[PDB]
Amino acid sequence: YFGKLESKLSVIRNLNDQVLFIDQGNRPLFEDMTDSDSRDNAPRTIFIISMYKDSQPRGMAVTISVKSEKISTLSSENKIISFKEMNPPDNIKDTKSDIIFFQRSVPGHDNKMQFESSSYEGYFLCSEKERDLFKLILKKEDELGDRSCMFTVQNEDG
Repeated sequence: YFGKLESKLSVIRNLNDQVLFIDQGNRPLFEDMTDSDSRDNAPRTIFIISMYKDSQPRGMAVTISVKSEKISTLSSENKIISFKEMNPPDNIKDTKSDIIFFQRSVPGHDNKMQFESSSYEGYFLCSEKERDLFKLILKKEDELGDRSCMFTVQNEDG
């Protein structure tokens, strides 16, 4: 079971220092910081990362949420990325949750972070180039070390 401990406003960057944002179609994408749309994208680059106490410690249990009038929360339900129309909850009774990810440092690189789905073991948040877009996806990572599934997390107050 999980209990919410604290929340922080955060900026998430991929392996190429592109910044995670939510586009108008509610899709999580990565922008170059010289992107001509970076002015309009700015409010949608701020994420609420909530950290949870976990009765079965497996990594740092977090939810990733966005505020746009209402708060929505990243979900790995059905092994795809989506947003649930929910605030991060105070408590979660089960040991796995489609909105809980395990955040862990990369070996030898304490600043680089990976996010594993707590509901689908072996599935990680990753950045993937798809045509001209860079998308946040959920990907089954057999072997770790893929830098495309490594991020840095910057606190808005830090």
